[PDB]
Amino acid sequence: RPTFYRQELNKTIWEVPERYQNLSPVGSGAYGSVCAAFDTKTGLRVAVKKLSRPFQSIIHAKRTYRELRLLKHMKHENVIGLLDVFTPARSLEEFNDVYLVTHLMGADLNNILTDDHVQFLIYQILRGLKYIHSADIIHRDLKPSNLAVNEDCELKILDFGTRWYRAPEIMLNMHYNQTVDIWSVGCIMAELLTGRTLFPGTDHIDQLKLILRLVGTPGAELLKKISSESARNYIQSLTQMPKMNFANVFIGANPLAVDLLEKMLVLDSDKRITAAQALAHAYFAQYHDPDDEPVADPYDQSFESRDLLIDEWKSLTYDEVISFVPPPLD
Ligand SMILES: C[S@](=O)c1ccc(-c2nc(-c3ccc(F)cc3)c(-c3ccncc3)[nH]2)cc1
Repeated sequence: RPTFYRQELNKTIWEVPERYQNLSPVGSGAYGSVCAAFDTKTGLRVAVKKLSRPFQSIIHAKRTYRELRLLKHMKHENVIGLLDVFTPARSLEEFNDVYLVTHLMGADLNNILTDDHVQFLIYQILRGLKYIHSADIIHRDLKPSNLAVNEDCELKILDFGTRWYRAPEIMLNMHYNQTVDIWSVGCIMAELLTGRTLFPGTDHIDQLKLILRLVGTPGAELLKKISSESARNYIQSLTQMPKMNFANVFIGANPLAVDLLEKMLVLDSDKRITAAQALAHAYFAQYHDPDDEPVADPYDQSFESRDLLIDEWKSLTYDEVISFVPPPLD
């Protein structure tokens, strides 16, 4: 049990342990706020996030539990990791605030390309996605602002609080699998290669039109898989557009990058390349190492189907804080 100290940070109040110093607001929001800090114990610069109204309601309580559970499970170089989780509370009764700690990251993919850089960045995203997907976890909202990158060009996936990077199947809500994330990677890789948003739709309808112009309208095989009567009708009522040749769209780009893009941006999710399969694509020949692209321990998401009371979620959250085991010093 450490010693905490208070201080007001941009309307937001903070009560962190002594080891953390020089809290400097990196931002704030409805979610709460994130402060840059110096970890006196390790000497490393960290990011400390205070959740706002963690247990204001059952949904909030559950979201709080969900985030903590996810963060505690992630142990991979290309995925945000939990350096520490703490609360000023001395017991469950007083338990009302949650602070999460991780290594400070300098910028995001938005803030920030040569082909070698695209290769290295996409390689790392895919390496992180292989790990996440092996634990039956789907990001569902991959985008540049969710990808942290430091000065070494090292990347970490995070989230897991916009439609420009969303797979078409999950933007209308048929069935979807882990590859919705692969689609997002495709949109991201395209943007890094061209410097422009691949599908900057004004809304979901416009978004879909933009996508179909590139990948072509659904073929007969894909149509046979659309259970939604209305969606099936709409799609079939549209202009029958031919699939463009990506080489003709991404002119001048590495032919291998073009090939990968064509394998990632496929409408039929059943045929979309997976993260593991993508890692072995020739485009990453310079970085791919089958012996160093680990999968994750099994992840128990059964809690997602549970309907509990606010007090019960708060309590489950409290236990997760208490049981937290710090990572080996780096
Ligand atoms: C919903 S809003 O757009 C929003 C923006 C940022 C964050 C946000 N949460 C974190 C953050 C901090 C510690 C953790 F353990 C986990 C996440 C960061 C962070 C991580 C590394 N370096 C600097 C800042 N940014 C949360 C919500």
